[PDB]
Amino acid sequence: VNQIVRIIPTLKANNRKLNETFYIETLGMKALLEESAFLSLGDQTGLEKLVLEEAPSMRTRKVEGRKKLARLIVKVENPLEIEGILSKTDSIHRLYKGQNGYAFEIFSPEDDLILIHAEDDIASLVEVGEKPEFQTDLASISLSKFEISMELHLPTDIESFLESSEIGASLDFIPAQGQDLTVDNTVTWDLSMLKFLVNELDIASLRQKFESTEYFIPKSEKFFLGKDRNNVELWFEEV
Repeated sequence: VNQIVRIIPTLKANNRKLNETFYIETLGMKALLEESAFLSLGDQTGLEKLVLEEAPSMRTRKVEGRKKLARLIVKVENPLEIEGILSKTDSIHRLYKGQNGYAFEIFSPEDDLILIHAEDDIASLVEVGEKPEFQTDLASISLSKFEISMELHLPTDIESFLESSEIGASLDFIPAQGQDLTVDNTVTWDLSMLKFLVNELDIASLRQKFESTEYFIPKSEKFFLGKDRNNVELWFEEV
């Protein structure tokens, strides 16, 4: 009961079209759902893997220092799809290569650092200095299959409600200092929610877990919304 099937991060986005151009046009993700509050992103499986959420500059500001999101990691299945992407973009931050193929880093419009790679262990990545030219026999940049994981910056004086037992390999905590690492999630453009899709939802265990804190159960009982000690929202529902 409450076994984690998938974790979906929500990143706050300032300019929608900017962020769309980046994740869809540049990176090769698919728009699944186009609501007005948010863009549901995924791949050709049709499954949601990343959510962007719009926050106006009226209400919102840029992180100073380390972000709660240290890095978003996009593990691509076909490595020739990464080379397809690079054949089309002028603006990568850094190029790597490992066992299975090339990999790169690039900053998003909200300065989130994204690693796109194809490795069974991203620790095999070696930085290539001189950029090559990339060819492609592929007819579409679209990423067919990818898996999101992430590195999260966590201060040393707080503990996440998230257990290593639960959060597996999808989530890596890096010790970190910075003013905005525990800021209320309305304050900055950053990681604002993690959604956990689970085998069966148990509201009782979750109530117990977050007893020391604010939580929310809708009248439908279809999910449980808790809040982590760094003020990232933690949403649980069935898959």
